Amino acid sequence: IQKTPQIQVYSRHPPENGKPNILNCYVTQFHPPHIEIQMLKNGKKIPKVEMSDMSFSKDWSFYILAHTEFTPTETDTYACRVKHDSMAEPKTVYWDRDM
Amino acid sequence: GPHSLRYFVTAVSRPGLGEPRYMEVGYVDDTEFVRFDSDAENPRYEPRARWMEQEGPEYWERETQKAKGNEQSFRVDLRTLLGYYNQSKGGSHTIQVISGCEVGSDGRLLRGYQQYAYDGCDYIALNEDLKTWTAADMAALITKHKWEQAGEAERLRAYLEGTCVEWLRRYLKNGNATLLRTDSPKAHVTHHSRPEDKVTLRCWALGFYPADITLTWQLNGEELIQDMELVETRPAGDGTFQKWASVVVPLGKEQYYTCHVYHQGLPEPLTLRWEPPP
Amino acid sequence: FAPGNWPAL
Repeated sequence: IQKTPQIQVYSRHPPENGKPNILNCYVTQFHPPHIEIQMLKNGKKIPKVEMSDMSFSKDWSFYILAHTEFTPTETDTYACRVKHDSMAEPKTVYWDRDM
Repeated sequence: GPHSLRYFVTAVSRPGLGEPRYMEVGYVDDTEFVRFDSDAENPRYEPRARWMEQEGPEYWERETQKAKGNEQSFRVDLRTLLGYYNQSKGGSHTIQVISGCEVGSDGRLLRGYQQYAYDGCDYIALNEDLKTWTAADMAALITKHKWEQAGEAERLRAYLEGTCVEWLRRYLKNGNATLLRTDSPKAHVTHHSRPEDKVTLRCWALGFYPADITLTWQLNGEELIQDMELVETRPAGDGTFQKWASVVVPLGKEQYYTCHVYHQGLPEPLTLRWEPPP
Repeated sequence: FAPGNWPAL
């Protein structure tokens, strides 16, 4: 009995073009714990991506924080792809700077 | 109160990769204060809060050697459950356990508990009496029969009532100022229009700790839980958390709606409304 | 003080 990952893509500080910032990918509500989290930029994969220690909550499901430093602009599109056995194909969530 | 000392244990079999991975993670009032991970360069118990650096070397050695012994036990338990479910050795499986105790402001034991789960499903759990168990399926009835005739619940009762409480009591004193912890949220309301007769009002709460928080939108008194939309509380990545709730409202009726932020660190709940510069 | 001597399933 597996569980599909809930994903939130968002920045640490209020976004502002041409100013350095951290981009988060908070993945939760997933089981089994094995998972791949890729962060994207205009399609291309971001090479330098940190990962928090994995934990699990009182409903047994796991959660983890992935993040990478980035400088937002007018026209750059950032996203976060996630592979998991619960899903038939990967799940790409795109960054909305108002969410 | 209520204060808690919980230990979260994970054991995952990894056929065709290596040995099973093992993690223990201790929490004090839902705050990670210790951690052990077998996939580290040199597996040992390490502090996850700076108030734990008080404890001496004998503590760390004792907890470290204990974790390695626990790893081997869960290594055997993984192979035992394969037998109970008649499962293949070449498939990955996950055993999880939460085991802890809770105390009130007085220090008395409110609830002691320990519960297991296999592949994300409840397996067996110790009842609130701390005497009998509750098996989740036919496999767990085998374990239920063992521990009852073994009298294992009684040995757990000693740990949960005595040891767990006494140590929890100790940690709270060592990290009293750190666990007193409160950052008030910085809150605001953004306006997100659209080529349409409606607009989206979004209420934010940033830079707050602990993660416990409640955001609500109200229309002239009543709370709009059904038509509201909100995200689960999320880490900013610097010790604080974020959250937002939103509502879609008619164009030109933004001042009719009111956002409310409820949080420990606040003297009183914040009351927010859409305001332009303009 | 984590639990030691975990009982076998």
